[PDB]
Amino acid sequence: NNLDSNVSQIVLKKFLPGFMSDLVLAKTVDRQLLAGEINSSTGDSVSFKRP
Amino acid sequence: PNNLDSNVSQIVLKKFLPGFMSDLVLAKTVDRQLLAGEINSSTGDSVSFKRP
Repeated sequence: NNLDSNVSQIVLKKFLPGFMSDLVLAKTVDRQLLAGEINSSTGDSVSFKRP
Repeated sequence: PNNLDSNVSQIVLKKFLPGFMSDLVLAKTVDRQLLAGEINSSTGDSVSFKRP
């Protein structure tokens, strides 16, 4: 009868897994042309020529 | 309050973007050796080949 004070409420130190997404578009778009071209001197924007 | 747009310059890089084009198969397939070099100064503007 009334043994509640003997036991204690415990929370385990385990995190349940969640939801994750995948990334494929960032690895396919071109990144070599616009690589470091925007500097302190260049400013806000940079431009490329057209054929 | 800061207005630093006159400390920089607008730069146009020296690179060209790709464009478009098409393939050529009709030029390669048709015959070219028969008519090559036959038309010259002494042949006017036409030359003929016989028939079987």
